[PDB]
Amino acid sequence: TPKDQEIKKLVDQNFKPLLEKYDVPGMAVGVIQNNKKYEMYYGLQSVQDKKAVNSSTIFELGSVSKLFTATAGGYAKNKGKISFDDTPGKYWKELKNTPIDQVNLLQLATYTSGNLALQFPDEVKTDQQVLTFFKDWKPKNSIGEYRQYSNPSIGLFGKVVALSMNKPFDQVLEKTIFPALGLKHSYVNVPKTQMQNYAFGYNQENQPIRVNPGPLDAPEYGVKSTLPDMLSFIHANLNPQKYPADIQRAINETHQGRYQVNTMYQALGWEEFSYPATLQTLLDSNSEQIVMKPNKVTAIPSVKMYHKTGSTTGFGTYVVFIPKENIGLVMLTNKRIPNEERIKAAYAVLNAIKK
Ligand SMILES: *[B]([O])([O])[C]([C]N1[C]=C(C([O])=O)N=N1)[N]C(=O)[C]SC1=NN=C([N])S1
Repeated sequence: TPKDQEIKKLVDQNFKPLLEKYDVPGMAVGVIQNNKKYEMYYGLQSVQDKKAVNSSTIFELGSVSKLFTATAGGYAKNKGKISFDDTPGKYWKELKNTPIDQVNLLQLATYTSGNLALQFPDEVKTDQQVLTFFKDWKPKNSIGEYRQYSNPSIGLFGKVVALSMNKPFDQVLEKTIFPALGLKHSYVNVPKTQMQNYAFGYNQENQPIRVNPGPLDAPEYGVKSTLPDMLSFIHANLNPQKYPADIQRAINETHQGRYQVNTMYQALGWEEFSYPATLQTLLDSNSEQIVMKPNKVTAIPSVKMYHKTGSTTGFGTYVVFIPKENIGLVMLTNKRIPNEERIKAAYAVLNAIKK
């Protein structure tokens, strides 16, 4: 179809120069419009092995993994396994009647506990250390009033969701969430038969690097996936009514905005904006003030759009979809590039595609 060549030209125009500007080994860019998928692959999945990026290449999603954690939370909530008004001590019994047991699950998933930073303390490694950290936790800012983007906040949320489903979190995604979304090669732990498809990341000095195990790493940033699976995930977010009710209600749960900070609406995992959104509005969601510092939230849009950036030391990820236009884009790179470049390139592509 002529649309195949129209999308290929737009992605070559906006995303391909990023490979030479930032010395990116490999990249996969996908566009889904009107239920049609368009996949563009560039460069090498592995420099040592000289493998081209293809439809089987597995990328580290980074913070985009939080979208699957939120989907799992919306799945357990609509099945009656959890209520977003419950507290973690109801499911993690060792946290019963502790200060952290005063924060509800929605506040953990939306980073409003009032005293949780971007990362765990460096010395928090083992599972006993993670439990000790939450048992010793004490509140600072008023609970539910300040948003500070936090891995441990949503990591505890995913830990609680796994406990309510009576299965480990890796099985929550790989056995229930991933099959319900129709995903074929998305993993929390990549099996040995898929290591040949697991791309290597590359740091600023072009050395190979792969994400390391960390405290609650799976619900925070430890999901790996391919471009076709991520396009299927965007399709599920673009057309939730075409999926069974259990996963349909889970997707709808992640689309409801819970509060707003300036022009950004914080949904479950996703970042929500009023459509049409200016480029600066999407860029402001990446600013140091929003990402690294606490911000007072404001209580609560008809036309909406959503996006989420994700990164590891050697990978960059960006997903975005517009329900009114029935269009979405996925960017996967095996070298971390500035988030503004990911947003700008996807903004120019989605706006130049014919309706
Ligand atoms: B998420 O992407 O927002 C989140 C925060 N983050 C970290 C970085 C980075 O260090 O490049 N960019 N955004 N991502 C993470 O916490 C995972 S970072 C890690 N990379 N390798 C590891 N062993 S941990």
